[PDB]
Amino acid sequence: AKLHDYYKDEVVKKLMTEFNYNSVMQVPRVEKITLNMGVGEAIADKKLLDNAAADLAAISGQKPLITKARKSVAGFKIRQGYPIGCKVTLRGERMWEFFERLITIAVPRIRDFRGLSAKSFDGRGNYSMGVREQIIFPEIDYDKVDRVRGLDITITTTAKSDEEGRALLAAFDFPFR
Amino acid sequence: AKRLGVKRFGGESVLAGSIIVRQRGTKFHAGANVGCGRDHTLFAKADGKVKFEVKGPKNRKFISIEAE
Amino acid sequence: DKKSARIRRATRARRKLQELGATRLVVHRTPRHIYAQVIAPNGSEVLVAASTVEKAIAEQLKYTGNKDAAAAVGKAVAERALEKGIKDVSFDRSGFQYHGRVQALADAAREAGLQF
RNA sequence: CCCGAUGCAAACUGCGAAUACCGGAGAAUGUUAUCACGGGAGACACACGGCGGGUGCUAACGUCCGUC
RNA sequence: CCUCCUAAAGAGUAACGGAGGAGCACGAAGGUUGGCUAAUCCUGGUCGGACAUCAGGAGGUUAGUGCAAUGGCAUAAGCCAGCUUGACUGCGAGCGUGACGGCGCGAGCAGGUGCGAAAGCAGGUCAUAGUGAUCCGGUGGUUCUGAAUGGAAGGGCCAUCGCUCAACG
RNA sequence: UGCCUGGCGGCCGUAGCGCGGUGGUCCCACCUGACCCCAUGCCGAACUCAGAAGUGAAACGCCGUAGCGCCGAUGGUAGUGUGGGGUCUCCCCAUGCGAGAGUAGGGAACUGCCAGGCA
Repeated sequence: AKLHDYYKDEVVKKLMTEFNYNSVMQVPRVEKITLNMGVGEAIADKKLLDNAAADLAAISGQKPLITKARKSVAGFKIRQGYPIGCKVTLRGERMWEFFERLITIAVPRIRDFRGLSAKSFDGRGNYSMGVREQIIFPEIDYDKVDRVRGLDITITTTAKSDEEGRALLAAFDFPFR
Repeated sequence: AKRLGVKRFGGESVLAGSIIVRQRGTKFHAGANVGCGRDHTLFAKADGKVKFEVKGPKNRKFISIEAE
Repeated sequence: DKKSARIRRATRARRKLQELGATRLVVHRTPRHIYAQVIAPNGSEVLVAASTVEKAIAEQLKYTGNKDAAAAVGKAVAERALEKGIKDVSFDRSGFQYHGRVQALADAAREAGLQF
């Protein structure tokens, strides 16, 4: 509970004062983070997919899980059941550690960082975005870079609507839009 | 030609191990003392009186043989 | 949904064993308590049951549902069935896993005089 | 590409019987008119008309199906 | 040979009709036990233009179910996984099909097995086409028999193989 | 015997969709931790283990709401068996059976056993 206890101590009180809920846990809470990767150009060979899987495993505390293509299409030249990428689901302490380390250091160290797109929601109160050039994280050593790729981080929130999602995002001070 | 359809109906006496209905699909399901072959040909596992019922949330049709 | 998933998983085995038209034993696992029941082939009557909800079993149990409570429920249901004479009813694990306390209660019932 | 309305489909039916088939009970009548076996047969190019149809150019006094 | 209508609500039912599909294949694509459930649309984003993975919602089987098609599949008959080969041996009441040989289903019995804690299931494939009666030939086993006797040849029985006879009871 | 909550069945949309109110007495649910029973084709996602720390937020329970789904008479209509007729390509007459759709009406279901709290 590196940040769970601190989160409950700090964010809950401010949000309750903001909304004045009748229950302590009515505040939206983070459940998990989906760490997908939309390379879209791993069809050439499996070496790139293996490298991306290794990078994701190094980033997190657990091995990633590969996923297959939902459908086969001709425009994109995709067969059925073709593995195109891998994802990671974090629940417990690893997710808290990942969130704290990305918010603390990762967010400021972005070139031309115009800020997170508030309107870029899922339409119900959850946020999902891809910060490209994942080299920002120190875990990805500069000497150990093969090709430029992008991340797909989705925050799972219990927000009833978009307003609660905005409130939860601002609870982390929302550096700027 | 292939003989399909129903050959035993409600209230019709049937002996043990007698075909009740043939069907390419499964328009009926075994009820009580009713079997089901590989070809979905319903048959009775014991002597009795045939009967058709409508049951299930989806309004399915079942064939059941009441014991004599 | 969780409840929908559990009931849809259980109903398959329920109907499969009901096809024989024989007595069944159904045990429901709850984080607090444990429920047990024996159902006749008719399916609209109860013959024997015992759960931790009643105070008659919680005297020796610190918690409502646990290993000790599961064992006590097993003993209670076995004794009640034997005195009533269910005569080797079938067992259904409420479409749940026979991997937790379900195994413990099943073993307790078996050693208590259940032939299922 | 899709949606609302508007008509049809023998190879569509979220609905759907009169009629014909089978199963059970029943008063009445029918030279058992019902069924099994055995001996002995004839025929094995049918026509016309009604009914619901396919084909046919819904032209046919054309042709082909099942019932009478 | 098979799928819907024609074919007129039992079944069957003509025509040089409308549409056609097949001679396959699997030692897993089967059985067991466990877990799961989709086509499609919108919103956001690195290549993304209207259609790559992902997050959410709507949707609730309109996909998938190997075949061209029909009827079914949510308890899924579909998907993933632990084991295995019950695709075993001798049988099998009774039922349906037809003019007929014959063909299909088939509860249940005895022996031994696989799965599942057990209850229980397993005698091939979601069902409906994948076939070739007929004699002849290659191989191995079987004293069953052997034209007076001991043997041999020959005959008999068991298991496999040679097929657009596409014209294929 | 009266109210509330749970399991087991019938009924299979008169049981459904949506809206409002409402629930922590018991019970139920969310949930902390999981190094231990146990598991992730990664993830305590699901199963399982130790609880009332906190809550009824969410699911679900109950009442109302007929906006929305359904059935549904009565009558009429088309259709059809039987016998006849016409102007026989089609229709009518006497008689029997009688559609679909839609109208009135309904309901926010009902029902049997036990258990825990409230009485």
